[PDB]
This record gives sequence, C-alpha cells and structure tokens, in this order.
Amino acid sequence: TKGILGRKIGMTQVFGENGELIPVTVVEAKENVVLQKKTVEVDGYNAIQVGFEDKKAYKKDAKSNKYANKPAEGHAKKADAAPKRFIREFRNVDVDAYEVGQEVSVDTFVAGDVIDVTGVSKGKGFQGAIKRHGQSRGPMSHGSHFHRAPGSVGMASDASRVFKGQKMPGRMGGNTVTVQNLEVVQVDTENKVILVKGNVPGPKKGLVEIRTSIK
Amino acid sequence: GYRKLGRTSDQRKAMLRDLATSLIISERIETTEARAKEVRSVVEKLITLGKKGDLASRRNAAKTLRNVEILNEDETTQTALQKLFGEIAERYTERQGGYTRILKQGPRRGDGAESVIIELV
Amino acid sequence: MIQQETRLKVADNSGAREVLTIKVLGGSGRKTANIGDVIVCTVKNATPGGVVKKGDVVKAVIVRTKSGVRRNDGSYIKFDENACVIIRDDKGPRGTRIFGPVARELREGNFMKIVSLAPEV
Amino acid sequence: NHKLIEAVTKSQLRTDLPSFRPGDTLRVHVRIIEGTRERIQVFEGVVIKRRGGGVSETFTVRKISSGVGVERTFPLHTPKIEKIEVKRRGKVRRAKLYYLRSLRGKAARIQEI
Amino acid sequence: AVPKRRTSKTRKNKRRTHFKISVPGMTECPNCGEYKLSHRVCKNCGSYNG
RNA sequence: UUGGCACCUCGAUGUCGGCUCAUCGCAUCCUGGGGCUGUAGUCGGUCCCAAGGGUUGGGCUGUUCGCCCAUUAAAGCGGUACGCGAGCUGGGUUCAGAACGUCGUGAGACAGUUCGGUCCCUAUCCGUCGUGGGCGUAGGAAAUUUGAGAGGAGCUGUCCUUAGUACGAGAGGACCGGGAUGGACAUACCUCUGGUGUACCAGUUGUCGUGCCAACGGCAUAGCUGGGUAGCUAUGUGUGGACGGGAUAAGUGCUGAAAGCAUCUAAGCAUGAAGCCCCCCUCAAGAUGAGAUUUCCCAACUUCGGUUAUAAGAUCCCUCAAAGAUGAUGAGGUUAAUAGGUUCGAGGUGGAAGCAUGGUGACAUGUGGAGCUGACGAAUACUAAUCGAUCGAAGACUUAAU
Ligand SMILES: CC(=O)NC[C@H]1CN(c2ccc(-c3ccc(CNCc4c[nH]nn4)cc3)c(F)c2)C(=O)O1
Repeated sequence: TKGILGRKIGMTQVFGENGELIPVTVVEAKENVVLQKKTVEVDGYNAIQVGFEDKKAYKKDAKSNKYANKPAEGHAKKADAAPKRFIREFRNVDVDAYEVGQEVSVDTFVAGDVIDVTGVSKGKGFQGAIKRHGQSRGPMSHGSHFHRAPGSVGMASDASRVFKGQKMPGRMGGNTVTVQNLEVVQVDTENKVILVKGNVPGPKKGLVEIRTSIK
Repeated sequence: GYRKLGRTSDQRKAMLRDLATSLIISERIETTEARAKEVRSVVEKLITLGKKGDLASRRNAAKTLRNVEILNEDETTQTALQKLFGEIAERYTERQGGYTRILKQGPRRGDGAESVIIELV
Repeated sequence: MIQQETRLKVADNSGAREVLTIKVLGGSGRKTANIGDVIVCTVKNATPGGVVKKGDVVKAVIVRTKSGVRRNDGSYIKFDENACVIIRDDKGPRGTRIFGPVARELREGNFMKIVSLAPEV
Repeated sequence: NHKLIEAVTKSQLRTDLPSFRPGDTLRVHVRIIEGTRERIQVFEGVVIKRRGGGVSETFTVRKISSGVGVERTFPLHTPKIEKIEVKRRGKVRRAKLYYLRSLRGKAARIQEI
Repeated sequence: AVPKRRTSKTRKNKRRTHFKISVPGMTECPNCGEYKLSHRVCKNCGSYNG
C-alpha cells in the first residue's frame, strides 16, 4: 500500500498499443516528504504525515497564508524539511519509512494499475430539487401551474409532521467523494506527473489523493 | 462579457461609448465604482490604437468614439478622434500599459453609491 | 429503432417498405436500440411483389441509424437515413437481396448471412 | 495549452501526414482487423469539417455509396490510418461544410481551383 | 398565511439582536489631521497621496 | 368491502380519477435457503423460513375496475382523512342556459342521457432542507486526527464452457463449480460525439446619419442567416453493487439419557439463508462523558488575595475566484504576479483596409492562410492592492504519587 498527493491539471488522451482511445487525467506529484510518523504507543494508531507543496519562510507581516506562521515553521524543522501546505495522513501504508523527512517520488507507482482518487469539491451551489436530487417535472402545457417545484412533503394529519431526510432545495456540491478501481497509464520522470485512466473529481488546481485500491 | 451593470446588451454598448468619449474631452470624470472598472478597459484599448497610427487604426477607432467637437484644441472644431492620435498619443509614447487611475470618494446622498474619479495618468 | 414510435424503412427485398416500431427487446424498461439490435415492428406500407402484407407483426434487425456508432479505436460512422431488415427466428432474412450499405459491425457470429448479401460493407 | 500537457502529448503526435484544407477530395487508407486476417480498405470522399486541438484533432469525410450518404470521423494521429493522399482540391468560402448534407446530385459538387 | 398568535416583547426583542450596524472603520490622515475612511481621500483639505 | 349505531365537527373538517413525492405492514409476485411428492431428467404442484433490493411501455373508457396488444427474472395484495388541491389539474358528479325519452291538468321531476360553464391567500409558531454569530470544553493559539453514534449502498438477465456427460425406449436434457458481455439504477467528469454560448468572427435586406464617393455606425426578436472559445450540461466518456468473516431462522445432524431398547435435547458438540452484526463509501468531540498527537508564546505594575497592555495568533479595510443569495470558505496586499493594461501563444472565424492589375459592368486575382478575436496558458510593476486601526495570555482548590 502506498499513497501520494497532487494537483489536477487537465484531461488528455493517449493511444493504446494496438491503437485506441484512453481518456487520461494529468496529475503532478512533486515535493512529497514525510513530516511525522505515528505509532501504537502514542495516539494508539500507526500512520504517516505527508506534505505536498512547500511555502515561503517566516515573515514579519504574513497576512496572506503564503508564509508559514511560527507554529507551522517550527513543525517542519523537526523533520529537517520546508513548511509544506496540504498535510494529509495515510493509514494503509506500511510504517517502514523514516520519521525524519524523506522525499517521495512518482516512480513508486510503477506497475500499480489499481488505485483510487479522493476529491475535495465539486462547486455547484445549485439548490433546485430537479438539479440536486434528479426529480421529475410537471406538465408544461395543459394549464398546469407546477413545473419545477417539489411535490408533496408528507401525508395529511396522520403523522402531522415532515420526516427527517426529505429531498428539499439546498446547497449542493463540494463534498468528499472517492472513485475506486482506476488504473495508471504511465509514470513520467523529469515532470513528476502520473497518468490515470478515466477522470478524477474536483476542478483544476485541486488537491487529489491517490492510494492503493482496498478491493 | 465581464459584468452586466444592470442594463441590456444594446444599452450597455451605448453607455460604455458615452463614457469613453467623455474621458477624452475632459480627461477626468466622476462616476460609479462598478462602471469605472469597465470603462477602464475601453479607454486603455483606444489609446493602443492611437500609438499605431495606421489608417486601419483610425477606422478601428471610429467604431467606438462618438462625434463631438472638442474645443480643447480651442480652434477648428477638433473631433474626439483628432484629439486621439495626437496630443494624447504623444503623452504615452513610452508608457507601456496602465493609462488610467481611479480614486475613491465615498457613498453619495440618496443612493449610497460609491462615487469615484477616473482620470488619465 | 431508437424509440417506440419510430418509422423505419425496410432495405431487404421484400414487400415491406415502411414499418412502425412496437418494442425494443432486451431487458425490462429498455428505452433505445442502436445498430445490431432486434425489434418488433408492424408493416405500414407494403409492396404487392412481396409476401409480407400491410398489418403484419414481424421481427427485424437494425442496420442503419442516423445517430451512429462509436468504435474501440475512436472512430465514428453515421448514415443519412434509417433502415432495417426483416429476419426469421434463427436470424435468417426474408428476402434474397440487401439494398444500400451496411454498418461494418454485424458479423458478431450471428448475422453472417446479412453481411454477405450486403452490396457494400 | 498547459506546459505539462504537451510534455506527455509529444510522444503520441505524428508528422508524416500531409496538410490539407477543408473542401477537397481525400483518399484514406484504413486498416481493418475485421476477421481472422488483417487487410487495408480505402475510403474516398470530401472533407467537410476539421476541428482543432492537439493530439485530439479529428476530421470528417463524407461520400455517397448508393443513393445514401456515409460519414466517417477519424482522429488525426491515430495509428489505424496507414496513408493519406490528396486526389483533388476544391474552392470553398467557409470552414464547416454543413450544407452538403441536404444537397445531392448536381448540387453536391464543388468547383476546383 | 396569517399569524396564529400575537408576538411577545421577549420574542420581538430576541429577533432584533443582530439588527445592528457596525463602526464605519475609519482612520486618521496625517495630512489633514481629521478622521477619514480607509482607501479614500480626506474629505476635508487634502488628498489621497498614496 | 356493502351495512348497523348517530359519539366529535353545520359563527365550513373542499368529494372521484390522474400528476409530483413518498413511507409502513407480511397474509411473498421475482430473487436466496428447505420438507413432502402419484419428484426419472427438463419443467412443476403443495407447505415451512425470509421484507435487503427490484416489481415495464401502449389501445378503449373522466373513470376506479376490466378487456386487449407487445415485452419481462417478476408485472404482489393492503394501511397512511379510500396518503398527498395554503404542491398542480378539473374530464366525472351536485349551480344559474338549452334539448331528447319519460312522468304530471299545470308550474315542474328524474330508477335517465346530451352540449357549455370564475379553483383566492406576501408563512407567526412547531416540522424539514441548507448556512452563519455568541458562549462553553480551568492559559491563550495554529495544524493533524481517533470514532460513541448517524446516514448511504444492497437488483438481475442472456450466451460460453464442464457436457450432448449423469437420467431416460427414444425424444429431450442437468445439479454443483469456472468465464464473457448486457438491462435498469446510482455518482464523478467535459479529452472525445452533440447542445447552449446576448461585449468572438463572417455573409445579407429596408431606412436614417457621419458633407459626398469608398469605408463604418443606429434601429427593425440578438433584424435575419452560417459557424463557434471558456463555463454550465446528456443522450457522451469512466467507475460502482467486489471478495470474505461472526452469530442465527426454517431444515439436516453426531453423542446421550429420563424410559435396560429407541430418540437432534434435557447436559454437551457441530453444520446451515439475497436477512442480522461487521468488512466498502460519506458526516461525526455541543459525545456538557465536550477525547488524543505535534509545534509556537511567557511580563510590568501593584498589598486585591488582583489588574493593564502586549506577545503567538486572528480580524477591520483593499485587489480577486477554484467559492458564493448574504455571509462563510480559498488565492493575494509593495521582501507583491491578486486582478486590469501591455507583450507573445492556444483555440475560433476563413482571405481585412489601402493600392495594383484584368473586364463597358455587377465582380474576380495578387502583395497575404491576411486581418480580427470575451471567459484559456505564459512573461512583464507600467495602473490599483497606500498610511493606519481593533481584538487577543500570564494558568482555581482538595487528595494520592515523586
Ligand atoms: C363545502 C364545505 O366547506 N364543507 C365543510 C364540511 C363538509 N364537508 C364535506 C365534504 C364533502 C362531502 C361529500 C363527499 C363525497 C360525496 C359523494 N358525491 C357523490 C354523490 C353521492 N350522492 N350524490 N352525489 C358527497 C359529499 C361531504 F358530505 C361533506 C367537509 O369536509 O367539511
């Protein structure tokens, strides 16, 4: 089991050996080090921390998150590394990795071919019941005065209330989803990019998490 | 486009052209904050056509500028197009972009709208 | 063909000229059917030179669709009209001639007689 | 055109194909593996559209088999295509020749340069 | 839909808890000496001079 | 279900079908596990466990019901004011008009038909779907995170192969195991195939204006017509229900007595379901039982035994979008590439203007795949993100262990 982080770049396509189309997502993964290691003695569970993208050093103003503050600056010096945003933990991986900082490259995912990707957001904000839960509309001719509204929300005077878990308008998108059983096309050196079959969640420039498939 | 400014398609092009021809005759006007960010791009693209000087540039600038008689020359009814390509284009012959400066005044009475002042640098 | 009330033209050498779809076989709630699918249809206009008469419930395979079909290598093929061929229970056509071209993928081990009778594949 | 996009795309792009402009007769030699053996089949028609891109660039060819029209779209840099030649050129005044679909006979012909 | 019941002084005064306004957020200009808004000109004698 | 009774409502509790959205029961229609058989096999007929998921489009009728057509693994029966009109419709019945049959001396009535015919309401409280502030968690902060709990998911077909084998006079044709590819449904996404694309490009009609010709602009749905970038999208492109443990129901058992034999049960020991608890996915310490890890900070005054400001940090204001009703969340504020402009590209349109040449002309050909170009990728401080202000600690008492 292994895992890294990266930023979604875009969608492309490659040609197979005999010749076909494979939709491809471009994901760059660079500057991944181990910031901390956790054991069963303290906090009672094994894991490793990873940092993705290094940021600037300590500054006097530091009013735009581009510079690491004092609690984070002193956090990345114990691992002999640089302050890196986007810290995440990987529990499935084995603990055979030095607690001191050591870089993780994309070349470890060679011949993997079975992974899963975690998305961070969708970004819709749409409220309508037709668009959010995929409901049917009403007639548009015939004198109808019911086009895109939700129908009844319960029975009459038997329960005399609305049950929990109804399908009503509200903010949609921007939740954690995970696509399983993808494949790795090719790992490219000197660019630190990974080619994955299909498509990953999230918009461009968004953080993704690639782990070894659990099934 | 960029922002609708609370008008329709044909009304928006008639208003953006009215402010651009006003910033050439007076070089300083008072307006709203949201409309000042839009006319900022309309005038800065007309100064670029004035630095070229070709006949194809004089005709590409006649599609925006209105026909008004600036007396800034003070003689001979100079047009809004003749002030451009002339003294305006000579002032910014070395400057590369950024020929506009906007200053903020405050919320006005009866509207609560941000009054601003936009002028040629 | 694609839906329940689609009008299809019969391409093989039989009395049927235009047919009206009635059902799409394969699973329940099945909505559409592309090239290579068997359907149940009825004869609307018939030719006296043929054996099938007006108002006959028959089966037929789809051979041409205006929508098209996508292949594994990433290429698409699309036709100008819609067409079908009346077949038997064991995939045998009712007619000894096939008119017009035929989609390149019907030799799935079951329609060998149709592709051979086709003039151009 | 992100810089990391062409870095991986540069391995798939081909160059031996000759440049053609929409509205000319094109003779395409396509390899088909249909059946136990493989062989080459020729496709001859007129180029009606060509949308841009990088590796994902396609073109459309339309011909007439017998009274009915046939249209086929191929990716430009596919390995399935073996060779492409330009038999005849034509004079048009637009990039998308969508009006050819409705016409037939003496109206579906294009003048030559 | 009409109100089924009257409104209390307690319920009316709880709803207007957040019905307030804040300080305009002003600073002092070291050219005119008077208070002024941020990122704006001194409304009295002076200018921006950023 | 058709009734019986007349207990609540006549200073109003809106009736039939259909549409949208569901939820519950088991007396089970399909799938899963079994006993018996007048069960050879393939298909069945009965009864016993089992409610996890699934349970289709049309013609006729206002119709419920019912008949019929073509499919399906199957086209289940009921409760919820015969669910649902401050969510929709108004074809039926019970308004004023008119006509037929019939009845009455008549004005008029139906154990009956026919054609028309006003459906109002800005959500106070509980309820539900989203999203912020305040205080708390015995110091004040920045990141990572355990999971007591809670929700989501749960379906199935056709061929191939064991095998033309077991079984059977022949026809006909498997259980049990192993592959391939679909149907419906659910989710992410825009590289392809399409749609849209009102500050992109190009053709063209009538009229007015820039003094005129050339070249442009206003108005007529965006005047009309042919294309189309980013974004948002399905009908398009990927993925998912995988594979296993533990305890059980209906069943089958082993050993074994009460009852010298016998016997699944009383002691004891196994096996055994699409169901139960987990494994897979998401939320989750306001879990007041308020958890854990890592790093950053640490004085001056007081006789109050307690205060004030500052620190770490976080905000006011300002430029923005990967976010968004507002707010919140993210990328940045001159130790600066955050957004405009400028300078080069990608994609889109398809040959600008001027001049030259060839025709009496409308036009055509050259310099030239020219010119133009919103939302996409880079480089560049040229214009704005000035100067300032507010908030925020100095760690309670008792008992054990040192
Ligand atoms: C108008 C109003 O506001 N009423 C307030 C009260 C009264 N009411 C109410 C409502 C509906 C009815 C009612 C329901 C069905 C039928 C059957 N029809 C067919 C038929 C048979 N024979 N002949 N025709 C008749 C009447 C009622 F009997 C009572 C309610 O719900 O509250």
